Amino acid sequence: PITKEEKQKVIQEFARFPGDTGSTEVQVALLTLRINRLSEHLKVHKKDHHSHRGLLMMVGQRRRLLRYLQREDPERYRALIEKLGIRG
Amino acid sequence: MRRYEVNIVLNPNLDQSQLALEKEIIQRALENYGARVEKVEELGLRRLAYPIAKDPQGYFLWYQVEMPEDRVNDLARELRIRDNVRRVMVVKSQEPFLANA
Amino acid sequence: PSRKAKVKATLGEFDLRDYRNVEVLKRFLSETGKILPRRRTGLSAKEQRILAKTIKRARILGLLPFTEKLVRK
Amino acid sequence: KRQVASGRAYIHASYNNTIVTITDPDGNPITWSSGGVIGYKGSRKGTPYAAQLAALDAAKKAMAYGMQSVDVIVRGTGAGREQAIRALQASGLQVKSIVDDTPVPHNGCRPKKKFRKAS
RNA sequence: GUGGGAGAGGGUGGUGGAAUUCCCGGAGUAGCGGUGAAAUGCGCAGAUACCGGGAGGAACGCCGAUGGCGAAGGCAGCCACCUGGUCCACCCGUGACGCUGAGGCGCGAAAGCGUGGGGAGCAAACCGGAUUAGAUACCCGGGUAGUCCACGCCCUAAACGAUGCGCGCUAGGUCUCUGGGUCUCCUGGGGGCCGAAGCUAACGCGUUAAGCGCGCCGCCUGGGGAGUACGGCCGCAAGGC
Ligand SMILES: [K+]
Ligand SMILES: [K+]
Ligand SMILES: [K+]
Ligand SMILES: [K+]
Ligand SMILES: [K+]
Ligand SMILES: [K+]
Ligand SMILES: [K+]
Ligand SMILES: [K+]
Ligand SMILES: [K+]
Ligand SMILES: [K+]
Ligand SMILES: [K+]
Ligand SMILES: [K+]
Ligand SMILES: [Mg+2]
Ligand SMILES: [Mg+2]
Ligand SMILES: [Mg+2]
Ligand SMILES: [Mg+2]
Ligand SMILES: [Mg+2]
Ligand SMILES: [Mg+2]
Ligand SMILES: [Mg+2]
Ligand SMILES: [Mg+2]
Ligand SMILES: [Mg+2]
Ligand SMILES: [Mg+2]
Ligand SMILES: [Mg+2]
Ligand SMILES: [Mg+2]
Ligand SMILES: [Mg+2]
Ligand SMILES: [Mg+2]
Ligand SMILES: [Mg+2]
Ligand SMILES: [Mg+2]
Ligand SMILES: [Mg+2]
Ligand SMILES: [Mg+2]
Ligand SMILES: [Mg+2]
Ligand SMILES: [Mg+2]
Ligand SMILES: [Mg+2]
Ligand SMILES: [Mg+2]
Ligand SMILES: [Mg+2]
Ligand SMILES: [Mg+2]
Ligand SMILES: [Mg+2]
Ligand SMILES: [Mg+2]
Ligand SMILES: [Mg+2]
Ligand SMILES: [Mg+2]
Ligand SMILES: [Mg+2]
Ligand SMILES: [Mg+2]
Ligand SMILES: [Mg+2]
Ligand SMILES: [Mg+2]
Ligand SMILES: [Mg+2]
Ligand SMILES: [Mg+2]
Ligand SMILES: [Mg+2]
Ligand SMILES: [Mg+2]
Repeated sequence: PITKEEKQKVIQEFARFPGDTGSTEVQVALLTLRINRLSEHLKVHKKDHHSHRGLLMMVGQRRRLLRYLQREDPERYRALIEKLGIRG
Repeated sequence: MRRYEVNIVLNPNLDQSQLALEKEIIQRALENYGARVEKVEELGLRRLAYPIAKDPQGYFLWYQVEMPEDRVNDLARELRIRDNVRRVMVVKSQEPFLANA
Repeated sequence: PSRKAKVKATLGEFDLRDYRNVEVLKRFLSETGKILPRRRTGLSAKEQRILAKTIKRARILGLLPFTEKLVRK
Repeated sequence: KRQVASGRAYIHASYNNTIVTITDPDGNPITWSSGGVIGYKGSRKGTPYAAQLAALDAAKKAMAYGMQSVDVIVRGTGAGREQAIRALQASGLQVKSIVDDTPVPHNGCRPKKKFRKAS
């Protein structure tokens, strides 16, 4: 799973400022954590299709946000991608 | 780290000596995996509801240990190796759900 | 009609999650080692559900029965 | 000859025949009977009457070994299942106690097409 | 975000008891089985019925519900691990980041296909017994593929609520699952029943709409010929679109 600390860590590591919990960046980070943790799970259990539905949803939820960010502040965008190491 | 309960039913015909060797191996293993005995309840033997391993009784052991999840299955598999160990029932500890209280 | 006294009423405080109290668990099994209905256990769905779980645990341990022989007749 | 005086009486009822097996306190058979063991050959074996005779027949065959009292075990739900009980009671043999112990699975094998459907 | 919750949601490993079958031992003897009645069949190389031991496969009694979970298919012993969804409370953070969704991609009961394994019980085909005017059937005795596992295909269905998805609006009553609260009851999410307004050809629907509205997709246009022919795409094939 993902413990409070782990969770809390990344949040802080990404909050746009102290107290920032629900910013686009925080979200994308958090999401990336899940997507990755889940992605590894699937490499093992390739048959757990149900969980894979979830994967699909997150990957999408992420696209949505990133797309939003990049349309509002193309900079913070490139920044966030760079940090999170996303895109292609 | 998570809190579990290693239930163990042993051969009801072990002499004070035999009971001890098996009971220590139990202690031995618990360590090799990452357990930490918080408490034990050697309730001893009781009359089984059905014959287990051809005996109408079993010697019961209980522990409220704490260990690393990714090992719980492995440890349990180990305890089972013994022939005097006829039951290994490990359970994630829970908050007592009272009722009619 | 499931009359008589309910198993819950006829009892005090207990931990539905304690799969080792044979004295009390044993009360929720019928003459046969079958798990009694809500009509009889006098429990709430949520409770009844937890019970079944612990009872099944007690059986595997040997503490409780899986089935008993019907007597009389 | 062997003298037992007390043992078990197993009644195996079914919708096609009744069959009584009397054994020692360890389950080893001493004598047995059935619808066919008596005259009956076709469907008259599942008849409660058949049961009665079959049961009575076993009781006598048992008396011979000194048998005096017995524990009954009932398996099956055929007709004349309750008749074999009744019979044994009035058979000189003292019926210490009845007990239904019909096997039932906790769902193992797919039944024959003839025995399929639930709820 | 934080704190709580219920659940047969999924995947992996392990494990428990009941029952069937087979094998070993005991005891025991003449039938058992099966049907409307029978017969085939099995049994003195000793069956059936009974007790003890063992092997193996498949499925999980009671709990169990009118219940729960899932997007659908679908999901039920128990334990651990890995993992998806979801509801509630607090109003804490971002600040319209939303809805729908041609094509695409993925999932997709059963049967079926390939390779390997397994095989208790059941069972297309098939081999027999009966029934019948006949009986390529129903009933009975057998029994192969298959049913089960791994990996890869197939992509269909009365895949059904025969009801696409989201949002707002329009009386209530009653049972129920799950959560919060000052806990008769109030408030939220889900499952049912009856019903205001209204709708409907009618049956019925009726805050879980088939009502009143807006957004987007899919689809229809008399019956037969025909889900056929042709073409294309897909599949090892069967065959699918
Ligand atoms: K014969
Ligand atoms: K249901
Ligand atoms: K969860
Ligand atoms: K084949
Ligand atoms: K399957
Ligand atoms: K497939
Ligand atoms: K409450
Ligand atoms: K009307
Ligand atoms: K109607
Ligand atoms: K074609
Ligand atoms: K082709
Ligand atoms: K096809
Ligand atoms: Mg008969
Ligand atoms: Mg939470
Ligand atoms: Mg589940
Ligand atoms: Mg068995
Ligand atoms: Mg034998
Ligand atoms: Mg012959
Ligand atoms: Mg002979
Ligand atoms: Mg032979
Ligand atoms: Mg047999
Ligand atoms: Mg046996
Ligand atoms: Mg075998
Ligand atoms: Mg639903
Ligand atoms: Mg989770
Ligand atoms: Mg706020
Ligand atoms: Mg602001
Ligand atoms: Mg969409
Ligand atoms: Mg399929
Ligand atoms: Mg299949
Ligand atoms: Mg195959
Ligand atoms: Mg094969
Ligand atoms: Mg068959
Ligand atoms: Mg003919
Ligand atoms: Mg047949
Ligand atoms: Mg339907
Ligand atoms: Mg209502
Ligand atoms: Mg409601
Ligand atoms: Mg409600
Ligand atoms: Mg429902
Ligand atoms: Mg009206
Ligand atoms: Mg209505
Ligand atoms: Mg609406
Ligand atoms: Mg069309
Ligand atoms: Mg036409
Ligand atoms: Mg025309
Ligand atoms: Mg047509
Ligand atoms: Mg077609």
